Amino acid sequence: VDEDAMSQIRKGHDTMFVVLTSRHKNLDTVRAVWTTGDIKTSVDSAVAINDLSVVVDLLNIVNQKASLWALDLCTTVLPQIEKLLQSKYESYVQTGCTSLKLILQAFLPLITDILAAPDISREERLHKCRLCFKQLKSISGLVKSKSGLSGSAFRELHLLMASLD
Amino acid sequence: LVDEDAMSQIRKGHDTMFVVLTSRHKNLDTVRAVWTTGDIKTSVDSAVAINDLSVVVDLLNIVNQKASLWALDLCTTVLPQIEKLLQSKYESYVQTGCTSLKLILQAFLPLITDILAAVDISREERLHKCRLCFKQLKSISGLVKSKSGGSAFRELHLLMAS
Amino acid sequence: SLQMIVENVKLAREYALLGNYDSAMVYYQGVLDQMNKYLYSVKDTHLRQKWQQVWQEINVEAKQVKDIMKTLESFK
Amino acid sequence: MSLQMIVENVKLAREYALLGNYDSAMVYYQGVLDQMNKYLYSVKDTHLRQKWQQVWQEINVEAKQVKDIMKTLESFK
Repeated sequence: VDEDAMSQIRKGHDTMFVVLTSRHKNLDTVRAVWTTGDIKTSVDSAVAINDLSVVVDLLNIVNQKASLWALDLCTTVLPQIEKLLQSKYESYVQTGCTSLKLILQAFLPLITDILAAPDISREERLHKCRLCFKQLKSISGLVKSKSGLSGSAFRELHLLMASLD
Repeated sequence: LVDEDAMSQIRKGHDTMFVVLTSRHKNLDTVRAVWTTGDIKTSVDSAVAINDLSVVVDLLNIVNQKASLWALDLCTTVLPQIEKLLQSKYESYVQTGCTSLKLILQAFLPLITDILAAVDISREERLHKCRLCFKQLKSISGLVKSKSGGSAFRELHLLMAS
Repeated sequence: SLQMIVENVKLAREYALLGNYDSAMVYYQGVLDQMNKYLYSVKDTHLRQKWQQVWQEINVEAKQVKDIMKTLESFK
Repeated sequence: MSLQMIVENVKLAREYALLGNYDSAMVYYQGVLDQMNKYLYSVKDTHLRQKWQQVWQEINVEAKQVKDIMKTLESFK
């Protein structure tokens, strides 16, 4: 019947309005901090809002974008590291080694999972993942050749890159 | 070694130092301006576009020194929320917490472990947040082990064996 | 079916409450169309008027979800 | 106070600065500026002293640029 159907639908309207308005307002507070660029205080403001539904919305965005962020960073930074590893200045090589270690520790697990999986966003990740793996394989040969020096940092890097030979 | 020779040897290199440090400072300030606007992406592209390896070195030296501390600060802020999500009565909340926990374990746990190894006002602070992070992870660990009795928690359990 | 309009309203709201905005928008657009086809199926003019404000209230909820999605798209 | 040691410490300060090791560069820059100033008042000749003062000033300029670079880098924190 109409009376029961409409009464049931309108029953929940006011609550939906309040929840969605308040959630929208809270997300806008976080978005404003985000556009300024401060990752720290934008996470802090989401926590400070003390609304679990806002945290869920933001972590859902992070979860879908984090691997693409890491891949984009890697594909820009790896050519610079390769230059540093080829430098005649010891400290440049050391800087490149430290940055490479951090990339391997933090991002190589994500790269492995992407290449080991069954729309446009997945295709974009897989495309950048393949380039990133190409860059690492190139750097891998450089690392293995310089692990013969004695020189120890390249042996640790060789160990972190074992899954590429 | 006489005064005139000493002064000549020292002054020979002054103009070169002035110019190199001027150009490097100008280039670093170019990158800093893009960074302070908040765009991390176009700031990395700025350093590359300058095409000056010494500017890259200075920037990577800062990143290399801060990246693990950045992950640590993020983890100690996010993990309490993740623990709440894993305890939620909503299936989708749990899945969100599981997905974010996996990424944290994959990407940041290796960095955080290394902080505990290897004068410094910060060192007292670093160890405190490290212990807080491991307390948070240990609490989540027991929850993950209990709820693995479901497939997402078995994947998480292996990642938390340490 | 009236039971389908009530049910699909319930689903859209549940998805929206849970932050599944993509699925919420599919059902909100579903109910708004389904409610309009039943609206003009109503022979009574007064009953038609009362359904129109239900459509309007549901339409308001759908616009807020879009606004939330638009805010979220800024983080990209 | 060895002049060849002052030359060497200037060389070390510049090398560290060229390589982006600014902490170590500042140690040697402050070292040379003090060592050169301590030798500066050891010079009794007026003409020889003024020329050392302009050497000290040039090193002081380089030390100020390193400081400025470090301050710029500290903004990224």
